[PDB]
Amino acid sequence: GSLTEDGLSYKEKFVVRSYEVGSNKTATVETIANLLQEVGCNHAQSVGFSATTTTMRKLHLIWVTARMHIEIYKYPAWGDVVEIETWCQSEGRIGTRRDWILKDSVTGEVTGRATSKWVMMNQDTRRLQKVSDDVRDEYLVFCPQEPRLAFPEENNRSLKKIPKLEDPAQYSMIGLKPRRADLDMNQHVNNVTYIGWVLESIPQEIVDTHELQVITLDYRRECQQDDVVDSLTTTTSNDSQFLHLLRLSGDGQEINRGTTLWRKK
Amino acid sequence: GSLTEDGLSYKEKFVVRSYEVGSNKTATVETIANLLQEVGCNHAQSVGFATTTTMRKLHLIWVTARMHIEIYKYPAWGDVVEIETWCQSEGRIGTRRDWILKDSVTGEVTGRATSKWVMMNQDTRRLQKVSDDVRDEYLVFCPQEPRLAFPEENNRSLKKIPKLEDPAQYSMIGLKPRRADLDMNQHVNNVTYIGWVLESIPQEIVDTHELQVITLDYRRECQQDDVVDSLTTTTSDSQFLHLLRLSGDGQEINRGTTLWRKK
Ligand SMILES: Cc1cccc(NC(=O)[C@@H]2CCCN2)n1
Ligand SMILES: Cc1cccc(NC(=O)[C@@H]2CCCN2)n1
Repeated sequence: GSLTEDGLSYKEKFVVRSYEVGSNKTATVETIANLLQEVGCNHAQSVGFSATTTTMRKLHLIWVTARMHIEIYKYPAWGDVVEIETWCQSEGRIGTRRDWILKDSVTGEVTGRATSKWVMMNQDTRRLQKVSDDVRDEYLVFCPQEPRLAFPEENNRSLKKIPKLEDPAQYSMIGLKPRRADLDMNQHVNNVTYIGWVLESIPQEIVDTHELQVITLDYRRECQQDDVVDSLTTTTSNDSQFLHLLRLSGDGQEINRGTTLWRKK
Repeated sequence: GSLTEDGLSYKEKFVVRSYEVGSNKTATVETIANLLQEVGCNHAQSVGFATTTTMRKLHLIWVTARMHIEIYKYPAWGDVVEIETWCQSEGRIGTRRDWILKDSVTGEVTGRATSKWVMMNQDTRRLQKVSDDVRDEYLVFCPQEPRLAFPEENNRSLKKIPKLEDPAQYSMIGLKPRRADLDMNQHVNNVTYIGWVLESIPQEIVDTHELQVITLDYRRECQQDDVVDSLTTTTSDSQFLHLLRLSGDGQEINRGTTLWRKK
């Protein structure tokens, strides 16, 4: 792991582990999501962070994921080396954006890519707020000035509006509770757990015969350690499209909504 | 990762990750358990393999019967941990795999583990003893003299574990494995059972104590569509008796003990 020559992006190589792969002997989307999270943490640390700025720590402010979009072309196999390059960019007063590029270390080809939108939030009240000018100047020195997008395209699927799943759902997984392994160092539910929960309502036959190509997730609320979640899915469509919804088992309070795209093996 | 000079043990270094640590910014016991599992896989791959030639022919696999882990120091986020692992034959009973955990900077032993594996027909799940034809093909990869991570006589790794009596002091019910809890063969990962056992331990004990020892006896395998109940009772430092059983019929899948020290 190290910053590039300009110090405006970070790269890191990972060797895929035995417990990180699924039935096809290739990394699961949750292993990929964990690796993107790890390379992002190492980028923040290499440029002197802990990724709250000095003004953010004084004002009790944190960065929270509002959207996560992951597109995979090839899943690295058990024992393969994957190289991930990551960088951040300012999106004015709306918040920050973090992008990733996944490459096979042997061939050098792009085997995946991801984009995420982060919004500023008061750690205590959970009220979102626009990025002030004092905060923007502290993280602009670590971002490229010209726009560098993992999903540049004229009409990329990373900025598409996601509708709300209508009851009844076609498929469902009820009673999902996070355990201690699902909590981070700050005792909050890890963002990768929501991905695993969304995919729990997808039938095992679809998983066994299709590969996950795209996943877009919109985060609306955070799930607590003592909260129970219901995962809901409906087919919207070789390819297979699904609409997803995560809500609290009790009151039905929405925590997440998303879409997945799968292709035939 | 590489075998040692004699080719009778394997070493590998790991840099502790952000998502691998708990609230005290040190690796969880499940991260340690996953790393031991990974170094064991890499040892088997480096010597030409889990199943052997005459084991695939007879549909036979190795299954964990017991896991015993003792931790002195939990590696912190960003630290390098070196793990050395080796196997040994235990006659016709089965195989044993041992591990030594060391801080890569200080060279100090910060943990150690031992596990007992029994032979089983993959299809019928019947145990049966080890034959001499399989013993000879794995003896060339094991030290001949006994090399034990837990040498001391009358140690915590070979102690009989009793069955938890109802009612349990603490409990966590309705535990279901997800796809992330399944390995490449769609079986529940043995590290998930550790996480499930520790779910019935109260959060106050976790927040004020550190896990020093964990011993687990595996009796039955949990299926993907099975639901588990985790039960705990204080037997005492803090000692606990544990039991994992199926939520329905109450069929025992695991039993164990944990030991915790005040921070
Ligand atoms: C965008 C996003 C992601 C995750 C959590 C949240 N928000 C909250 O947890 C609470 C709900 C009321 C407002 N803030 N927002
Ligand atoms: C020692 C051990 C560990 C894990 C599973 C099993 N055995 C079984 O799954 C079943 C139970 C009775 C027939 N074999 N044994």
